[PDB]
Amino acid sequence: GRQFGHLTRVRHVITYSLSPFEQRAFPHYFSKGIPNVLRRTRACILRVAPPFVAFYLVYTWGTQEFEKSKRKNPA
Amino acid sequence: RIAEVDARVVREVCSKYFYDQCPAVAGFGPIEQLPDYNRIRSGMFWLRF
Ligand SMILES: CCCCCC(=O)OC[C@H](COP(=O)([O-])OCCN)OC(=O)CCCCC
Repeated sequence: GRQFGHLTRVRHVITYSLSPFEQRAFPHYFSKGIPNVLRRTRACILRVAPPFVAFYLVYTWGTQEFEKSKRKNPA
Repeated sequence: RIAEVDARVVREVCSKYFYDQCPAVAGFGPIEQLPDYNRIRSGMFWLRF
């Protein structure tokens, strides 16, 4: 297990932090959050969606075909 | 003013300015082990008290 003070080397980097009792826990939750969700959805929709759309079409066709095959045809 | 001070005065005066107050922290140098601000802030009270 590693420990702080032995992780890596860093130089010339300043970090400004504010106390949690000094700031909001939900700053602009909807006024800023909803735009960010839409940005992230657009960036990944084309990678995630087409596979499951392909599943949905194969699912419905296979179920429709299985239903029709079980119904008899006139001789 | 100094003679007025006894142990009670120090406990009351210090709690007024230290206990459960938000500190200001300034760090410079090899400060990777400097505790996180939340951990510092949690150091300003005692769960036992
Ligand atoms: C029966 C309860 C025994 C006490 C356990 C407890 O509360 O843990 C301490 C921390 C909060 O104290 P702190 O981290 O501010 O340090 C304060 C030190 N001055 O609480 C947490 O968030 C840890 C999560 C524990 C959940 C099991």
